[PDB]
Amino acid sequence: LEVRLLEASRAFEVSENGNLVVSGKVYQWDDPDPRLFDHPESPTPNPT
Amino acid sequence: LEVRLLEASRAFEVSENGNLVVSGKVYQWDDPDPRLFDHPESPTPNPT
Repeated sequence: LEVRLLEASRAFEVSENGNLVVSGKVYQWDDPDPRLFDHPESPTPNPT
Repeated sequence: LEVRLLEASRAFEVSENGNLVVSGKVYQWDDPDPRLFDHPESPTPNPT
């Protein structure tokens, strides 16, 4: 698998024998926020 | 200027000092058709 990065466009492609496999945008998280990983309250109480 | 190609996605990218300037798609024209260059029906048939 060969992966090419386009830094300016924040784009990547994963190719296997010159055929597209994955595509998207990958970039660094400048300011991580721990609050993002707080568990959302479940819609079902499930008390029992 | 830096030109990067993504053959699988047929996408190119031009950048200057890391700032994207041009983006788009490019690929070899497999079967050119000379009909594509016949001059189109003129908007004004008889300018006279």
